[PDB]
Amino acid sequence: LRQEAEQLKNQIRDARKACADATLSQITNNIDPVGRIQMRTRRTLRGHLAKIYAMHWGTDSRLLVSASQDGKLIIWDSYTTNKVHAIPLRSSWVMTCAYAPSGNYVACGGLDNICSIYNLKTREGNVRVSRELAGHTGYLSCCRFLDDNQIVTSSGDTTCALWDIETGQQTTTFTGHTGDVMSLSLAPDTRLFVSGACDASAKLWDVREGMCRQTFTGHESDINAICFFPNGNAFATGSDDATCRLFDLRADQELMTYSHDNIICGITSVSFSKSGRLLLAGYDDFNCNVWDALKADRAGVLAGHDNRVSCLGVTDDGMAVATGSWDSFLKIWN
Amino acid sequence: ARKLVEQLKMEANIDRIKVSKAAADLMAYCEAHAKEDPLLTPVPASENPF
Amino acid sequence: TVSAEDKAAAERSKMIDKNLREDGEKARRTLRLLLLGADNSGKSTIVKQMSGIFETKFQVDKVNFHMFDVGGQRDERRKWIQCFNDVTAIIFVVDSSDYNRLQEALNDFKSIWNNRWLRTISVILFLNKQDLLAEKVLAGKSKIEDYFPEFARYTTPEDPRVTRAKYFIRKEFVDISTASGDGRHICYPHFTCAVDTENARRIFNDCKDIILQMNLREYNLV
Amino acid sequence: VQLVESGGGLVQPGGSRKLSCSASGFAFSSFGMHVRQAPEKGLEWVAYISSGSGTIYYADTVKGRFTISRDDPKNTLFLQMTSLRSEDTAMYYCVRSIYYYGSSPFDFWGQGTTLTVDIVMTQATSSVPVTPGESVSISCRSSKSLLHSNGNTYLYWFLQRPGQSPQLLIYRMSNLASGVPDRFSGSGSGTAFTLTISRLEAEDVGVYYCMQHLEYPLTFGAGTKLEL
Amino acid sequence: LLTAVVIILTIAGNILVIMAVSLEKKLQNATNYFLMSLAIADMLLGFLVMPVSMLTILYGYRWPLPSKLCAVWIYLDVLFSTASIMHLCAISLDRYVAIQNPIHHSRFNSRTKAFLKIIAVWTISVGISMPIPVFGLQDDSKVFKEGSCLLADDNFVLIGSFVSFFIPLTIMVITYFLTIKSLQKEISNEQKACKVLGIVFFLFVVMWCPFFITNIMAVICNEDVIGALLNVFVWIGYLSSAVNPLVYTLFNKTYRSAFSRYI
Ligand SMILES: COc1cc(CCN)cc(OC)c1OC
Repeated sequence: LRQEAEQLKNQIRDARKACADATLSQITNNIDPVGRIQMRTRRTLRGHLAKIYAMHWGTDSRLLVSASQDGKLIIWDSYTTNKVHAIPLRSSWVMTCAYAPSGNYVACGGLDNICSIYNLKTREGNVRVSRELAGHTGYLSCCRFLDDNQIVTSSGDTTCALWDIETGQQTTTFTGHTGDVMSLSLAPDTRLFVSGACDASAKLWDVREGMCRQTFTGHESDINAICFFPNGNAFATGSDDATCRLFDLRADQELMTYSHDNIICGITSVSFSKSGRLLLAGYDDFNCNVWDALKADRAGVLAGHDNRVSCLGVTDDGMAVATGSWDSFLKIWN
Repeated sequence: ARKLVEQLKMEANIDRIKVSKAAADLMAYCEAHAKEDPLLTPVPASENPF
Repeated sequence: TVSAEDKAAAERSKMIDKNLREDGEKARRTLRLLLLGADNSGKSTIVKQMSGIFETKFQVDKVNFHMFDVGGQRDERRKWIQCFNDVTAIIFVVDSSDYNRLQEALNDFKSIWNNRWLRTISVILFLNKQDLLAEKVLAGKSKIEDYFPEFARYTTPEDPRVTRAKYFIRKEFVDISTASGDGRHICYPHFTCAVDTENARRIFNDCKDIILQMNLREYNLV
Repeated sequence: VQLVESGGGLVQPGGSRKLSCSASGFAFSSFGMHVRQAPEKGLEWVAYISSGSGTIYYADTVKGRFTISRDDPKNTLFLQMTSLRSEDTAMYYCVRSIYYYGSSPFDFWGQGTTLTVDIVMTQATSSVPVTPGESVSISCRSSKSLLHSNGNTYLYWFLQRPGQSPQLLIYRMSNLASGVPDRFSGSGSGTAFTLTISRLEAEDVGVYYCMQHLEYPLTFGAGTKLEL
Repeated sequence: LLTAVVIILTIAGNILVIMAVSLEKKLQNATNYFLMSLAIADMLLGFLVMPVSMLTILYGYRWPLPSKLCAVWIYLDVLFSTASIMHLCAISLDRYVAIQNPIHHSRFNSRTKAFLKIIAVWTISVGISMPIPVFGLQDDSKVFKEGSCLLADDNFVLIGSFVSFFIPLTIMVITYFLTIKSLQKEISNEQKACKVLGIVFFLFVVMWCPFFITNIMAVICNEDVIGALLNVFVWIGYLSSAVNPLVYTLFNKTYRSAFSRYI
């Protein structure tokens, strides 16, 4: 069986090699440069005692949720800086948070291996745990709402699952990874999603079928961060190699790599602008670099954090960028 | 072991498009939605909620 | 230029801030500890006072200690160890009786000690089951020289043979700790029996010294 | 959730009476608490006590006479009333209101207890003839524009059915309060607002009050009565 | 002249300390904020007071400046000198508390404690220096003497030299002895800390002690000799404001690196 695997793997390598007639940079060589981009901190959100691990924007583009080591989940009003809610968490170790597309619910995850869904809008006027989802044998690295009922999670079990929150049991499990799944991103159409793992491979997943469509391998080390291009035909990865790579679903291969000899720190986060021309990456070097997605030329730097940047998010309308960090402050950039 | 072979065969057969065509589609999307993007071209201060 | 509803929202935000500050001030008082031992080390048996993560609380001299034990993960710990870089100290428990496991224990200690995130954190090393170690050394059926040739030619700086063996085993870990030489973090070695009346007291003294060194560095005395 | 008012009955002029509303089933500390209806007049807002009692407001009619206080652990709100006059006779309502981005204040009202002893909001028609199954429209106006710079227009619509407390229908002129059928809609412009009911049915008959929350004191309209 | 060097060194040291605290991300904590406040006091002294004293030296001790301005000058002298002295006393007390029981010191080592300490020392110095403006402006004979301008209030001199340098001296002696007896109970770090503490204490005593003791002997008791001794020792004591910014910082490696970078 192993010998048969090599032939099919060799067939795949020839298939993607044959398609690479032109390079992305060759195609977009005659495109006007975006030039230097400058953004300044419009708002600095204070109130988190300890380091911030994760954040997520609401679809209304004004509210965001953040999770921190101090054991609190806080919903902010970005425009006015006010705190809408502050949720006490049973476990102080929280690796991820999510905000529902409707905004009625938020979710949580961490080393306790349980995903806790919170009901923001309720009679009696307090946030309460609607459901605690159990069934993962490892820490939850990420969680994202498809809708109010359904939520996908990724774990250190090397498995991802689709949960029905009303029933509280998994409806599908995704088992392709050979390492802890660090990140996931949902396609805009929601019919499919990607996952990144310490295996250093990214696999396209079909939510309805429960199978892996494609697998992408270009990273030497773990893939910390994953994001889908706004069109949905491509996605961008972040790893500990201090390089980001753009992959294309249809071509099934790499288009462009965003690497600079100056920087050696790993990429903690990646995000895309609304147009997709800009790729924003968060590093352990206490700063975020803005890349021209087409030309892979650095267009700017966002440096205001005294510690590493845990999370990075771009608003749905694309007006603002929010970056959390281990110094316990979130900054809105514009 | 046997499962790895089965998945690899399924991944092998997939409709693949030219990298040039994929790059052209990506560029086209970026050009089409460049105007809508606020981060690329700085918005007037009146329009900015922040 | 703020509506009444916006003023009420701001007052609610300020009340939330006050409650968060109170909770943080309450949380600061406890000293947080991390317990790491691969297996057969008696890491649960170290402290007599008391699925993803196990938490233990013991109090000594009116000081609250939090000890976390993460046992639901694989042998590799690179990802979840990032969270525990704010801890006061890391408690490493190793069974000195089993000589075959000692090389793996030394490799684990080196990996923890040289981890980038845990560079600031000091370690408290409990060499455990010293009574079983002494019994094996007196019996002599198991030879330390076979596993580590250095013991066959060693001199000390409880029987003398047992003392030499225990000093040798301690010296390996102390040398791995000394190899860094940074001084920001120090390894405090101790020898613990299977049942010991006081280990929270030892942890308390080591945490007192750990905090004292940080105080000296902050006050620019060093 | 429940708010049960206590105290009332005959009081001589110049006497003092304490009215208390006891809260059960909701987090009393988080909510700010507030309203009286005269025997033959629309609603009038008496006093407000914020969460934590940090902020207090009174109507100019009752300022210097009434005092509003909350004892959070027992979940009770008090109104200490002094120098009662003939005008003070009314039915007093205990109302809860929570203020954050997207909250629906004035959502729940108490039953109320009878006692026997500035933006001008105007409703055009005191009574409007209606028929079952026929769409109707209700109009209210503001002396001053209720649209704030931040973009929210602070207009609220309440419904008081016969023998029942007012119920919130629409908050901030467009949002529909939870538990309300979709038929109700709020279309509004600055200084002029309206409520539209489509497929009107029985049990939706009552006085429709328009309120402004732009600034204190809170003013209620006279209200428009619907009868089949 | 030798007095022009001291003003240059004072302002240079306090600029270097201020930029080292403000433009470094790692040094920003409570102790360096208290040290910044001390440097601010020493700068205010070495900017507003010492060049005026140099002009007095050059002018033959007749006062070129307005007479009313001398009373406020003495006010600023006493204000900033007391501020520096109780800043050093509070530094010594904080060092003793942080060294004796380091576990209990970290339980209440926030910035609120440092702000309260800064407020306390400045309020104490203001209250000590309070009567000079009020009584000196009303009567010019209380601050002037035969053209030269000095504190002619004998009882005020005794009280403000006993409450400003004979309470702090015994407090610093007691805390230094107890800190030495605490670190010796236990190691090159502790020996280096002991050497630094001894150097700081003996430098403070050597710099400041002769001025106050000769000031007391001037009033409690040959007038020209005592006047000349006070004249030299009041300039010796001004050199301490150019030494504390250096000694309290240069034992750190980060401060040395910042000072080498900025120069
Ligand atoms: C309060 O201590 C004093 C401090 C100085 C500092 C002089 N550079 C001068 C004084 O007398 C004018 C003092 O009072 C006796």
